[PDB]
Order: sequence, then C-alpha cells, then structure tokens
Amino acid sequence: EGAVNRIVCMTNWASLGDEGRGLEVRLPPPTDSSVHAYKTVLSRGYIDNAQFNPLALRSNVLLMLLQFTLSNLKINKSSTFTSDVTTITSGRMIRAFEGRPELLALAYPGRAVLPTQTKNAQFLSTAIADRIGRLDRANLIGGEVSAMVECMELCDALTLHIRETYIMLLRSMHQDPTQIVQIVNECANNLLNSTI
Amino acid sequence: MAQRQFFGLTYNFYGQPAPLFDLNDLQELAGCYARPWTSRFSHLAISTGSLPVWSARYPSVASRNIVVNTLLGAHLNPFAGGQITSHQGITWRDPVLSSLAPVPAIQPPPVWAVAENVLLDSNNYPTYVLNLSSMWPINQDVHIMTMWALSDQGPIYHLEVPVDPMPAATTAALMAYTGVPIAHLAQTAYRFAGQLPQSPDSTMVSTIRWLSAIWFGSLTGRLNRSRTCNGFYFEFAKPALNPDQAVLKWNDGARAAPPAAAQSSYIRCISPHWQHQIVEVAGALMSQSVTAVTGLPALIDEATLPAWSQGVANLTGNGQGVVPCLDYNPVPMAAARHLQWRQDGLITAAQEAQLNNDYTAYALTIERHLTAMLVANPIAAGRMPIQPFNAADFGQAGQTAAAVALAQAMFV
Amino acid sequence: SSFTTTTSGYVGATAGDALDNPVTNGVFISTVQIMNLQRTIAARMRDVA
Amino acid sequence: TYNITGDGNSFTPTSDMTSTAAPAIDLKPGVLNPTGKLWRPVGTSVATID
Amino acid sequence: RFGTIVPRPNGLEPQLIDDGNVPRDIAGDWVYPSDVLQVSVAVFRDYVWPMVKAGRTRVLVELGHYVYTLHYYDPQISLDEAPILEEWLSKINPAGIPPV
Amino acid sequence: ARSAVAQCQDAGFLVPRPLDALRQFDVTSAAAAEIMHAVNDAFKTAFDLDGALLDGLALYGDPRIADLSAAYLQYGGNVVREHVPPGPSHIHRALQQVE
Amino acid sequence: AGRTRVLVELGHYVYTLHYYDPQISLDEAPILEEWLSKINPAGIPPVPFCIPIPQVYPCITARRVHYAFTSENNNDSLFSTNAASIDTAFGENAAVSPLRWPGLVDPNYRVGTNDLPNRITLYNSLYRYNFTYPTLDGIMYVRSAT
Amino acid sequence: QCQDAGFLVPRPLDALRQFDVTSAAAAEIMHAVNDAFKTAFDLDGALLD
Amino acid sequence: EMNLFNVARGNLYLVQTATNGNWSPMAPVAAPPFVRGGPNVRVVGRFGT
Repeated sequence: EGAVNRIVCMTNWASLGDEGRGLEVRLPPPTDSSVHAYKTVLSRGYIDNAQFNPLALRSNVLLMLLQFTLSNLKINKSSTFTSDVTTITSGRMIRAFEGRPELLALAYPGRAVLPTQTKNAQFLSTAIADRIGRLDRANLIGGEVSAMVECMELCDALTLHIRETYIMLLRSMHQDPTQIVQIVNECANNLLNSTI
Repeated sequence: MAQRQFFGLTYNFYGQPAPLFDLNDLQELAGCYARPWTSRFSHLAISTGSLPVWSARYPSVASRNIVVNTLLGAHLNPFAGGQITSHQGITWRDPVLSSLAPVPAIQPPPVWAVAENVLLDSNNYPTYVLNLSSMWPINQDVHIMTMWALSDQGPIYHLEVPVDPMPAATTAALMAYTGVPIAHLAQTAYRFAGQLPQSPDSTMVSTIRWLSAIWFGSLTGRLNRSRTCNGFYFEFAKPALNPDQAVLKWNDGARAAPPAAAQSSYIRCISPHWQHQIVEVAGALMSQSVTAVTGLPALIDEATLPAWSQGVANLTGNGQGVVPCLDYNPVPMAAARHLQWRQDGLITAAQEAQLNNDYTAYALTIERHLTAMLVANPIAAGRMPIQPFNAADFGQAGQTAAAVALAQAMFV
Repeated sequence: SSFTTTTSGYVGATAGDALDNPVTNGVFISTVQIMNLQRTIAARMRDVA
Repeated sequence: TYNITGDGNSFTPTSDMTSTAAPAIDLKPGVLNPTGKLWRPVGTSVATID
Repeated sequence: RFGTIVPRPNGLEPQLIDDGNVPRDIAGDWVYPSDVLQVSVAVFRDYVWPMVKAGRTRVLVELGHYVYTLHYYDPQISLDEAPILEEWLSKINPAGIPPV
Repeated sequence: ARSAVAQCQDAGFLVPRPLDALRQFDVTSAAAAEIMHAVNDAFKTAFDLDGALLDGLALYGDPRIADLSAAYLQYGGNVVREHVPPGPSHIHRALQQVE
Repeated sequence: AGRTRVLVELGHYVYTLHYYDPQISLDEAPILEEWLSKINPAGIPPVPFCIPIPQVYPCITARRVHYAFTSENNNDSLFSTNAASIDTAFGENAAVSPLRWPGLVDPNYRVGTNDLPNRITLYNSLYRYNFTYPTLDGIMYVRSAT
Repeated sequence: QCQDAGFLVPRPLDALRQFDVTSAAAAEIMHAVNDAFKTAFDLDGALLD
Repeated sequence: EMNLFNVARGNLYLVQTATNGNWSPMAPVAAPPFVRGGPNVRVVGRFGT
C-alpha cells in the first residue's frame, strides 16, 4: 500500500527453507535498469555496460528461462498447522512457520481487518474470505502424521506447475518394498538373503 | 503371452475426408514431440486434476487421448502397410519405429497410404513380428487406441474379480500404497508393464484387476467405509464441488460377501462428460494393461456398435463373453451411489445427498457447455482435436441404472 | 402444460430439412398423451351436455 | 360464492356485452401442424449431422 | 457490521454501510454483534462515543452472555459514567472482553 | 469425559445440549484434547490419583470419543466386536442436574 | 523542435522506468538525446519511459512533453496504484488485477482451472507433502546368515 | 529454437529478433546449458561434454 | 506475460507531445499511422545514403 506498485520476477523470494540451490533468477523493478540479465550469454564483444546486443536476445532469454525452471525443482514440503480460532479467522488452519510471523500476513491477505474505506479495502471486501489456509489434511492411518496438506495459499501457478511436474517425475521412479525385494532376490540368484 | 493376432483398430472419421486432425495439429504432435511412447501423454494426465485440461490444441485430457489415437491410426498405415509406406511428415526414424521423423531426404518411395476405417493385424507385418520384444510396449498403447476407437462413446473399460485364491503378497504390498489416488498407481503400473516386455507373472496383473474392481465398486455405492473388500474401498475426497477424488482407503468395517468365483464386466460412458473425469479414464487405462497379458472375452458384441465397427475380425461377436456393455451417464450414477448409501443408512440424505447432487448438476452444465462450445470449432473447420458428438448424446439414458445394478449383483 | 414436455434436438419436417436445424430444449406432445387428454376433455363436455 | 337470493343485482343487457362462450373451435388439418418433428444425430455425438 | 463505515471527506456526510449496503449518517440505532465490536476497535472508539455522548445513538451491544461486575455509589453527588466507559473501550481487544 | 466434550463440539453422542446459548466455538480434535486433559487432571487430583498411567493416553489421536470399544479380526473373514457399555453414571447424572 | 515522427522498428525490447512529479513542467529531451547518441551498431540501451505519478487529489495542470509511444500495451506489470487511498484523481490509473486470484476473488472458481497461457494466478490451493527418504538397505532387514 | 533442427519442436519466440546462428554459436549455447544442469544437480562428472 | 520479465512489445514512434494530461507511454492506444499503409508514413532502410 502506496502510490506506485509493481510486480517483479524474483526466484524463490519467499523460500523459507534451509535449502539453497543457488541458481536463482533475480530481476530488479522496471524502475531500475535490468540490462545485465540479458547480455550475459553472448555479449562478449560488446563490453559496454549500458548497452546490450539485440540479436543476442532470444538466446539470452532462453537460458534465463531454462534456469528459472531449474532453480525451481522443489518438493513443497508440509510444515505444521494451527487451528485458528479467533476473530480474524473463521476457525482457520494456518501454516505455522517456525519463525517470522511476517510471512503469514503475506501468505494470507484475508486475515486482515478493515480500518479504512479504501481502494485496497474495497477489493478485499468484495472477495471470498473463507478460502484461507487449510481446507483438508490427508492421513487415515490412526497414530501417524499426515501424508499431505491441502492449503489455500499465496501461490504462483506457473511455479506450482513446475513443481507439480517434477513430483510426477519423481513418483514415476519410486518403487515399493515388494518390487525392491524381487529385484534383489533376482540379482542374488538365491545365494544371498534378505528379510521380507 | 504373444497373442499372435494382436489385431488393433484405428479410429473412424466423423463424415470426414480425412483422419481426425488437421496438418497443423499433426505437425504439433509429431514434431513438437518425438517418441511414439506414452510418456509425454502421461505427463499431462498425471497432474492430479489441478491444471485446466483446456488448451488451444487440446480441449481436454480426453481430447489428447483421441488425437493420440488418430495420430497412431494414421501414421501406422505407413509402416504397417503391405509393402511399407511412409512420407508426408512421417517417414519413420528406422524400421524399428524409433521416432516420428520428418521425411528423410532421399527417401520418397514409401507412399502415404490413404486408408479408410481399418483395423490392422500387428503380427501380419514381418517387421512388426520380428521385433516382438519392442512390439510389447507399443501394443499396450495400441489397445488404448482400439478400446476407445471401437465405439463412439466414453471408453470401453474392462473389470475382473477373481474370487477366493487371493495372494497374501498382493495384500501386503498394496497396503503400502494407501493414501494415494488411483491415478498414480496406474501410472507406475503402466510404466512397469512397458519397461519390461510383458510377463506371465500374474502378480502385477491380479493387482491391477483387483484395484479396478475396488474402484468401480466404490464408485457405484457397493463399496464404502462400512462395506469393504476386506478393508478396501475408494474414498471420494472433498464432498462439495464435483471433484471428489478417489483415493485408495483401507478401513475395517465389514468384509463384503465373496461372489461366486469370477465376475466380469465392461463399462462404457455414453456421455461426453467422460472427458473431464480422470477417474473413469484411469480405470480404462488399467484394463488395457490387463489386456496385454490376457485374452479377454471377444469384445463387446456389435449390438451397441456403429456400423463401421461391426464384423471386426475376431473382436465383436454374438455368442461370447459379455454380449452387452454396461453403460452409464456419470451424473445419474452419483445419485445411484447416494441411493445405496442411504438405503443402507450410512447417512442421511437430508444434507449430504442434496448438496452433492446440487454440485454435480453444476459440473454437468459447465462441462456440457464447454464441450459443446469447443466442438463448434471442429464442427466448422477441417480440424478435429476432439470427440465427435451431438447434443442429444448428453441424455440421461444409455442404461445407466442397469449398469449399477449389475455391478452390485456382481459383488454378491 | 404438464403434457407439453421437453424435446431437445433437431427441428424439421423431413430428415432433409431437419438436418440443418437444431432446436434445444423445447416441447413435444405424445400421441398417447393427446389421446388421454382429449379423452378427458370429451368426457368433460359430455358431462356438461 | 354468493347467495343468489339477494338484492343489488343488475339486469343490464347491452350490445357491448353480447352473450358469448366458446361454442366450437377451429380444427382444420392444415391448422393442426406447426411443425417440425424433433430428431437426433443418429444417437452419437456431434459428427453424425448427416 | 462494523468496518462498514464511510468517513466525512471534504463535506461528505459521515456514513455507515448499512448492513445490506446503505450509505447512512452516523445517528440512529446501531447494532454491534459482539465479534463485530471486537473488530473495529480504534475506529469504533473514535466515532460512536462522541455520538453517544453528544447526541442520540442507540447502540445495541449484542452480547448474549457476560460476566458481570457491580459497583455501589451514592445518589447524593454529581456523577458521570465517562471514566468507566473509556476504560471499557480502552480495554477491548479483538480477542477479548472484560467483566462488564 | 464423553458428555462434557459433546457440549463443546457438534457430536451425535447421546445427550441434550442445555447450554447451547452460552458462547462457544465449535472445537477441533486438538482443542478437544486440551480441554479433555484438564478434565482428566481434575479427576486425578480430586481422587488422589497421581499415576498418569491412568486416563492420560486417552487423548492420543482424535479425542472424539463416543463409544469406546474393542475387537478381534479373524482371517476367515470375520470380526468379533466387544462393545462394552457403561450402565450407572451417578457423577454424570449429578453434573447434568447441576447444569 | 519540429515534426518528423520517427518509427523505430524494434519488435520487442526492454524498458527502464522513471517517476516524476505530475504538478510540474517536464521535457523528455535530454533523456532521449542520451538514448539516441548511445545507440551503437553493436548495442542498444534500455528504453527510457518517464511517467508522472498518479495523484489522489484535485490539483492543477503542468506541461508534459513526452516522445516515445508504443505499438503495444505494456502496462501489464503494474500491480496497483495508490491503494491505501480514498480516490485517485489526477494522473488516474487502475487498481489491482482480480484475475490474478480468481478463486479467492470470486466464489465461482474451484482453484484449479485452465488459466494458461492467459494469466498467472497468485493465490490458489497449494499441495504440501510429508515424504521420508529411507535407505534401500534400511527398508529391508538383513539375513547375515548366508 | 535458435537453430533449424530435424526435430519437431514448438517455436514461440520467433518474433524475438536473433542473429543468423552458426554452428559455433550453437556450440556456445550448448555448453552453457550443459554447465547449467551440472551446477544444478551438483555434479562433477562428465555430462554431454 | 513478458512485461513481468521487464520485456516489452512493439515499435516506438518518436513524436513531439507537448500536453496537459496523463498519456501513459506504457499504455498507448496506438491508432496513429504506425503502419506501412499509413498516410505519409515512409520507409527508409537504405545504407549511408
């Protein structure tokens, strides 16, 4: 909430993980000159910091995109969940990030109360509030924790998609005990023996 | 295992001079892809109903399903031809069918075989039969084709409940997968079955078949929290909007009444809505894998079948296994299921039954309108990236309640 | 009105003509129905005579 | 309904109000039609228009 | 509903967004469902108290239940409820309510 | 513990809900637990019961207690469920009457 | 200082934004002069797009000399103006884009609808998961007695 | 997408003006892409090279 | 979604606009004769001359 506000491409900007992949695509506000991002690959011959080679542009963008993809190959992992029984929340199940309360606000706009009759307020007050945090948690096994959570979050579709795919790829390769048993028994030619 | 006459059926065209796609669409396909193997297709399908199934080319998952088949259908006629044809776009990357190649340079002589609506016998082509091993993964794909293409409806899915000798090993393993949706299990299965030139080892096979039943049984009503296959049923998660995702669930209530011995059905979906129902589709893909192993009772007899797909080789008959196909309209079934549930007194209709019937009515409407609106384009342009079908097809009929009742009695 | 029941699809005199024109979710009446409707009306009349 | 055997009731026959009912209606064959019988694209989806 | 208020900006009438969306002057018969009172603290504090104090504004503080505290004085000296009024208001938290 | 809790959340355990007009949010699994632990504890102290290996462990997963019972499962397809009822509840009756 | 309207066929390009005081008399000319002279057979400098700020109050008029106008709307990246304000008047603009959060905005949308390639949604159902990595040697017990 | 290949691909950025890519240039691009992977999965051994 | 990557679309026309009001450079309602079929909208790609 100010006068001029924009959106900008910042890879993993809201990553609250102890895990750093360190190939992130960071872009500055259009206000400031992002020239350097787009001259990286082939502008060998054109040393001048202000200027970039137009012809080299499709190439350079194509790599950027490549790396956007790669520094996003990521298992979205569940943290913990809290039963938000309060005034601000409709008994809503919020992600309790072990630190930095800040993040919650940003992750959940809907949480916020209305002091003014302002442009932003107006928007927020015309939108469907209930969809904040966790609608369903997925485990049936009694005395074990959950397999997954289903949470309405501030989340980037494109990034989601990337991560979704990756998971589907991983899942495809994943093997169950029995089959593993097989593999080993076969390889062993019964000479060697494992406990099923 | 090598079921010699592995004859597979390519799709007809909707009163079209050409197979179902335009050049641009096929270009898209061949070219933007490479391998003739379902990896790419499955990639799309897998993403647990999140991503909208809509695109410029590909209206639904099922859409892609159909152009996958037609692609197949057209480009096989090349190499599966009597003396080998292949040009216009596709000249096969090696005789062993390795990859979808744009016409090799100094290679014109193998024509583009202009076929009509024609079944082919894979093993009658010497190249094909030589390469019996590599043939195996693609046959799987083939079946998928055939078993949509046979008809003008939603997929012809097969069911099997072998009762009594049930492997203890199967039980044990299968339990570990508890928590996951049918979709991902299917995916692994197909992948395995392809990856290894297919085995007589009934393990895999049995497992898929049981799974299929449990799903179907679930979906009907017969199977639920309190009436289980020993613990087994599929749980329809999220009781509001129609996305009620069938996860494998193991809860001990009762062990449902062991049927008499061997129970077999096949289902089709009469209503175009099948398209947006990943559940339905995923059973059908399961039953294909089954096929590769097993010589299923000679296909759904021509009584419910368009004229072009009558008298097919050794497929349709008249006095065989499963003469009639079990047929449904998806939205009436959900009602059916709630019926049973209520009849059992599992639940009050009061709020539960009302609510979900309300949501599925909505979902119907949305679907119906989208499928119609999309079909409008192909039903005016030379291009077809979609199932062909009239507004009267949506009809609440097509033997919907009979199916349900049969499925149930099957469980006895 | 109860008799005047929904018909949804193509409208035409001949297959010919009908091929061209589809009219979604209108109304029909059945031979049977008109039979029994008329029957009633006639009966009504002969009661009033 | 009202007691017929009461007071206030007008006997005003006017040209304006010339007796009429519905004695008979038009049932000419010609007139019976309007029109199109309802049909379907075989029975399958949006393809069989033919 | 509280939060559904319109200030008085450059001569504009100081209003509320009356239930079903009505811009209406702050005077009348205002109802606060408990939870809605607990929401708009500072804004409600500022606005209603003056209108109470120096006009007619029939606040309906929808409670249902409450824990009650009593005080005994003499009808001999000139007293006003302001102190306790302001304390009450000063000590309402979005999540809380004092003994009344 | 049953009866008490069932006045905290919408449960179909058999009891009238006299205190329906007194302010209360619809409690969750987790919350129910917390209250119930209090219940537990009070009982403990009241009756000099210092062994936490008494009642304790009742709130270890979905404490949406309605009909606490045990069973056996036999491989020949069958289950033997022992549903063990409580009869007299003098305390409970006095609590209700107090309400 | 004259009028030769010069068309610069560029296709696509990058832009560097400037924000200025709407209530005063600006000319783009030094800025663009720089641009112009900078151009090399072997490179281009980012595009200078100077803009007056949206203002939230009835204020006067000032002289605003700009030069560069584009074949296409590029305004999409602008997320909001003023926000925490009662009226945007002078220099008027638009507010946030509801299309960005279809599901949160609008009760109609069951938060997984085909939005590609139109708009990037920013708030929807996120799926998060709990998966252990067990060793292959661990999954199974050993029998050393071989 | 920079070079004409024997390979059906989608091509979107065709409006994005690029030089007449040589063999040399394509080789440059390849290496960097290749080094990118290597980095990403934290791999010392030879990939593609 | 290119402008999210700070990437913009089109061609520039450089014109003297000496005005009172907020014509966003960023959003041009591009109806001037920006095109080949434009009135007195003449091309020059020749070299040196």
